[PDB]
Amino acid sequence: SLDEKNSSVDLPGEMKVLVSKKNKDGKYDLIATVDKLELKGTSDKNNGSVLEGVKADKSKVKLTISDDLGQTTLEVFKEDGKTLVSKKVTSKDKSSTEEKFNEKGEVSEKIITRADGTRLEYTGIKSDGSGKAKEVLKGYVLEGTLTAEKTTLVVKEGTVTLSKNISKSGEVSVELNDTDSSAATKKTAAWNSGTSTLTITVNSKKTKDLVFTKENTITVQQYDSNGTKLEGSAVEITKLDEIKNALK
Amino acid sequence: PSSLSASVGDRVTITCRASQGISSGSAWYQQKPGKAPKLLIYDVSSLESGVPSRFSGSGSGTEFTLTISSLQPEDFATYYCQQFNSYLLTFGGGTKVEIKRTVAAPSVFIFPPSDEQLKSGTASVVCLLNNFYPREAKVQWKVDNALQSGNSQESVTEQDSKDSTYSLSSTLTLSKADYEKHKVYACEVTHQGLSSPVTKSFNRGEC
Amino acid sequence: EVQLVQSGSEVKKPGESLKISCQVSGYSFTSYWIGWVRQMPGKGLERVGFIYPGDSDTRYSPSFQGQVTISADKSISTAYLQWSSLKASDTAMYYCARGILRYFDWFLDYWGQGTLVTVSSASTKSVFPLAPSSKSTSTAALGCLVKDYFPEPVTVSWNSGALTSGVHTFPAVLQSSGLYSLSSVVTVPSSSLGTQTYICNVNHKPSNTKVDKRVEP
Repeated sequence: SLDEKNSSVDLPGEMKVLVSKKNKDGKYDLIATVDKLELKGTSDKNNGSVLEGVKADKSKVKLTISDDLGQTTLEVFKEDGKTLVSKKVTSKDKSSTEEKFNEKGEVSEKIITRADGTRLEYTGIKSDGSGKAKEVLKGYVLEGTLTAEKTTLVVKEGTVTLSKNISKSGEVSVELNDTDSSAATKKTAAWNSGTSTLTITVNSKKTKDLVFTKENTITVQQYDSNGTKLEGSAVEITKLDEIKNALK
Repeated sequence: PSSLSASVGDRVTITCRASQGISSGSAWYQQKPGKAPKLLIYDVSSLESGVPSRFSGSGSGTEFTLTISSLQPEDFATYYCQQFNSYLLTFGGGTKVEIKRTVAAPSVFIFPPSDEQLKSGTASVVCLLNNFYPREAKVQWKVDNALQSGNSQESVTEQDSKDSTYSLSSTLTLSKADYEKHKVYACEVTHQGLSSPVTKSFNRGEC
Repeated sequence: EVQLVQSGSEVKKPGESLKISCQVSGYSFTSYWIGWVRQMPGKGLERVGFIYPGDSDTRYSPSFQGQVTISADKSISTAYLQWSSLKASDTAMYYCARGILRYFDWFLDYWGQGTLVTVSSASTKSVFPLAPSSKSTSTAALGCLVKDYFPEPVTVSWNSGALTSGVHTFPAVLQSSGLYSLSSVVTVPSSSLGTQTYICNVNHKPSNTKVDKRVEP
């Protein structure tokens, strides 16, 4: 217990740093506890805005708090304090990217947790930027693989291949391919870059319309019996089978 | 690159602006003349071990900042900035910090080509600007009638460790033939420490 | 204490193949990365390539892939940078350093002292110390014009290391002939002339040619 009167701002990550209310040399000193560990440090500020530590594994810990209290950057290092093992960057809005590292410092794993709670798990990340990917959603899981170019998550029902492609940077594009030649059931879609909507057109009749929200969900507002107007209203998809039925 | 004029005790903050900014962090180095660069800052606040506390590094996004609380003499070097952007590769172009002193004037001296060298068909006229400040100084060459542009070659000393002066050496060269069809070789210097352009001249063959 | 000791300076001609070493000591040669940096004269730094000795994982800067070759040797803790056929543009100082791999690039923890690499079709040549000489009215200045030599290193003194104050041995310059030219000057009081002999002591090791020239008015 450093102090209880001259001290405890409990944010942005699930952590509380104890700013002082000066130290021996003009810099407010601040302390935080992270998983049974005491991280001590100093700062020219008096609002929480770096912390060192040493694990019983001889390792090194360096928690960083931004100068506006909007991020934590909890870094765990090897015994030299330069080669890192695990760097988790949590943000204020509960969005975070956690990473693990190999002996040569390359990224082994990477888990991007969005604000809305949806995850994006990367495993077996090769030295080239590739590996096995998966996306944990609200009510279902998507699966795919990774190349450094794009993150590719694919859903197939029979001949149809629904590919959801993610830019390196966050942008989302969707593709659809069908191997049927029957123009009576050749499921063909046309992406919309603006409204972020995929629009199936089966047998020259638009049969449904699939939006991808900025909140990472999938909607279904089917068209009329002639493919001329939207009938009913959009329903959020909660199970994966309901997506295969969208291609069915 | 760029240069900077500061005295001891001053506070300096070097800014490092990225073109296309996704950086994840930055690093800084210090290179003195003829020496291996030294790691000051990594992971924008480091410090590297063995660096005085007067060195601090911060920044965010595309813009990174190195700061020295108060300059010391040993802190006078070139400073580079390394961003971890996908962009590559060379470095920040570099920023050199020079010592600020009272404006001194160049003592100017002109040397005619030696007779021995004239045997060898090469005539090398040397003009000298000695122990001045600041480094900015333009040396114009005047062969008796005309002003010359593309035959000079300048070369400057490093900032003198004692008196923070500079010294330049303009070296007009031409062939013995071209040399022996003109009489007057003059060297006009302009510099802030001079109230008017100093010219030193000589005539071909008047000892 | 960690030390990175590179091989000596090298002078080569367009076409020749070159190897450069870097012997690390003071840490586990395999547990980290080793790399090279190109600093062309009076310019900034250039990441060229890095390897990981634990599995000999080599990665090259795109400006070099196909042009240069990096290797290492665990048994001696040495790293290597080599060319198949040197070009004139390769003339630079090359540093060897320890990288730490921040997602795309390495920041460089420890550095070696070398290594100077001159590359020219020029042939080893001798200095020509000629004499720029006094005088004028009056505080005087004289020097030596060390011209048309090769390669870069020359050592210039005044009066066998006695005369030091007011000496300015300028940086070399590369002439269009491919030969380095240089001038060393010294300031002296005008009243000391004739009563004090002044000589410059030149030394050009790549030809072992010593030239002591006396400069007089």
